Amino acid sequence: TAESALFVRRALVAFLGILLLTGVLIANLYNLQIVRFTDYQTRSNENRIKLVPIAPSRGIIYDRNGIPLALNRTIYQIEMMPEKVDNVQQTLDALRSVVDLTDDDIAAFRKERARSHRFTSIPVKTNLTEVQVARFAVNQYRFPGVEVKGYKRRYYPYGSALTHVIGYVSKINDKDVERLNNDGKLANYAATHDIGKLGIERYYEDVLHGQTGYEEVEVNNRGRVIRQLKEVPPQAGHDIYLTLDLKLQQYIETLLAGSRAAVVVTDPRTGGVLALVSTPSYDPNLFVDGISSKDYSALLNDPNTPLVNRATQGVYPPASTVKPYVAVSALSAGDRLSEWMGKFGYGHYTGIDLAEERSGNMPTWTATPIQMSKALMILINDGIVKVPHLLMSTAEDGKQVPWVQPHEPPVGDIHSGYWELAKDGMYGVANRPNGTAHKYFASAPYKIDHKLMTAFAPYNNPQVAVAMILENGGAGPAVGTLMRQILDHIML
Amino acid sequence: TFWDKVHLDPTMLLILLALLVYSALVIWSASGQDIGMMERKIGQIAMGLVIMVVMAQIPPRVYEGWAPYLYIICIILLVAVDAFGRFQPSEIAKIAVPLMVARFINRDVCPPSLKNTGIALVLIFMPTLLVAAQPDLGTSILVALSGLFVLFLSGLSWRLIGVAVVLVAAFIPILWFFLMHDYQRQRVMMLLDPESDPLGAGYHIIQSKIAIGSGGLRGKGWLHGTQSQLEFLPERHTDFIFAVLAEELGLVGILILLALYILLIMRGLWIAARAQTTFGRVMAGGLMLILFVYVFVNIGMVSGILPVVGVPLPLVSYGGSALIVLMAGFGIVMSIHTHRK
Repeated sequence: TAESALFVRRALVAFLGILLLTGVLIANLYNLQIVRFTDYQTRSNENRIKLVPIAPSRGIIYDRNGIPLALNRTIYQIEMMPEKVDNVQQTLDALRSVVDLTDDDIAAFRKERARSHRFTSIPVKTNLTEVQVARFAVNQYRFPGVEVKGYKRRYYPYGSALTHVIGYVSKINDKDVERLNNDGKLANYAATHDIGKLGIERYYEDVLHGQTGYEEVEVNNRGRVIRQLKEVPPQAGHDIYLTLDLKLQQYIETLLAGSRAAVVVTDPRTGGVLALVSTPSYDPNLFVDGISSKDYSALLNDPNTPLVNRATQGVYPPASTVKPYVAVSALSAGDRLSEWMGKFGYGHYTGIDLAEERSGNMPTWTATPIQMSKALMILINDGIVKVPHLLMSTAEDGKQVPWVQPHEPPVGDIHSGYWELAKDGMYGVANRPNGTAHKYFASAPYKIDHKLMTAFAPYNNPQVAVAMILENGGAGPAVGTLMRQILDHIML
Repeated sequence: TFWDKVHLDPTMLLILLALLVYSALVIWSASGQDIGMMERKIGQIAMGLVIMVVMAQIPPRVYEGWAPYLYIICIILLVAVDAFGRFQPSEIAKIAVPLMVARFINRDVCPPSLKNTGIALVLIFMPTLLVAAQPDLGTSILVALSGLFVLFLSGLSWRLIGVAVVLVAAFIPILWFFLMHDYQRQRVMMLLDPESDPLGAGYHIIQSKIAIGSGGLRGKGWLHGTQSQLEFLPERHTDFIFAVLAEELGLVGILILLALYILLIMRGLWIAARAQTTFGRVMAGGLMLILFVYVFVNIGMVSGILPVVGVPLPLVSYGGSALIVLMAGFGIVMSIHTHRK
């Protein structure tokens, strides 16, 4: 009948279609495994061709002057394959006898023996010394599957100097793994083991990390790259140039010492943050090189709370620091003040280059130091808004591009004398006997319980604006003198 | 006249037995010589044979009569599973929607009526595709294509097919220009390009490509015995069982497997073209074409061309549901072939 012929024709068409698809598949396979025959090129079966990820050279964070701030050195580790070891206990004892491996290291290895997904690498020792590396190298052949390897772990030469600002990179745990899975970022993060948990390492984590490389390397025994065939170069993280003056950072920290506190110096003209300071600033290298549970717990319960970056997490009442802005609002309007402050930046994220920033509360009062920095910046600029950015530039084709400020509705009208009124009031407070801060800046050749204070030295065309907090009063002299020599050092 | 008395097709049964034996050997290779997994796979094969034989007995007229009820219960339970946030019933969907579609076609004029019948069939389709795509997209494509083949074989007008093709090919560039917003288009490229973005979704596909390249030559590569390197890609026994097959059998193993799969398809279509009632004429065609969709989708997966999708290789893998549903389809086909008048 008609239906029989119609079905026969339609089935023949479908059969031809599936034959063409089969031809496509067979052509794929012929190209993939016949023409591309060198995909094995493996003379000895024991060799593998594992697709080794290539961690990219993480961007070195510089500062305004240009000197490096956080570096990347080669730290050596003891590595082995659990599934290619003749006897775990004998090998562990041999390690104890050649590199003075401690029983705590054995316990950590066993914890990770199960924690770390099977069929992969497992570390045992950290911060391996050069002598230990030499001993292992000279007696390497006497171990089943143990190999030493150097992995670039972020080094902070100035250490406790910039730890909250620059940040620290710590091990990727299951929570970070699933977080990146949510964003489909495991591809770019397979190689790296340490990933930023705070500081610039986090906010510019993607900027400072970049695309991670990969390679199809035919590794023989001991996991040695010997027949590298395909490898996409790793996009080295762009070397962010912070708006930082490391010398000023060191000076502020040295004059701070025990006094717990935070200092957010800035430059209204360009919008940068000259110096971001937090007192405790736990050593960052501890987190990079396998921080143990004991030390991390000690830090967590430490009364000084080193883990808190007082520049952003520190949400403290500005107290008298808000007087210029309330004055400006009043002059611009003959709870509207809440709306005006929200426009200034209080009660909202400031756009600072720190993802770990607490917005704070705007009663309808706790504002972070960077929030006061932004408010002062707007005050200097006569209402023009500039984000308190820390990224002065980055690496591009030209290797340097200035950070472009995102224009947003400036508060009020620029051509109004109200802003100058607030500036003059602050200048008089800082340079008149009736003012409280006069004693701290009387001798300046150029015009200029928590204890906070913010000011800008060069009244005529200011080039540096500061806002800082002295937590619980610190331990040194009054904050005024501190800012006095800070300003003195800023431009001599 | 014994096989017809039992209501089984000798040729399909023989080819399927050969393919099942080959699958058993491949799983032995891919199971790490695991005795328990091999025992479970043999049990699954036996259950599949039993269900195939049982389904080959009930007459096709009963299939036509009960297709509305089977389809209704399948839709109800798909609505249930999509609700509540048991066993993934997509197999029931991809064995049922072709039945309902073939019945509806059989109850109409010889070729389907343009936008009078084809619209009704597509409307039957859409609830099934929506329910089977809401949790995951993989099985949804199979559920659609399975019965889209039935519609295509029923005589769906070439005018409608061409109009739809032209409209989609004109809408794609519009999607490629107006709806090319950066991250949507980037995600589309990522999904379309599996081998791209290594170390992530493409990590296992690239490992599979390295596996197939290694010992994949026409020289058979290293043969059987797990004399291979295939634990780099996990689940080597369920989805990338084709990767294991390639790396442990060369190109010849792949060619033999594909030859068996195409032989099964040809026999199924050959006995479908002989079916008397149009319902059985188109049901068998739909079943065979969806089987080939399985084969092609999985082999493209492993060879690294199609996007990421969870379509297990037909009846060569670890897993009962896919095996039993394919076996049930083959049983339906043999019943159609043998019951005849």
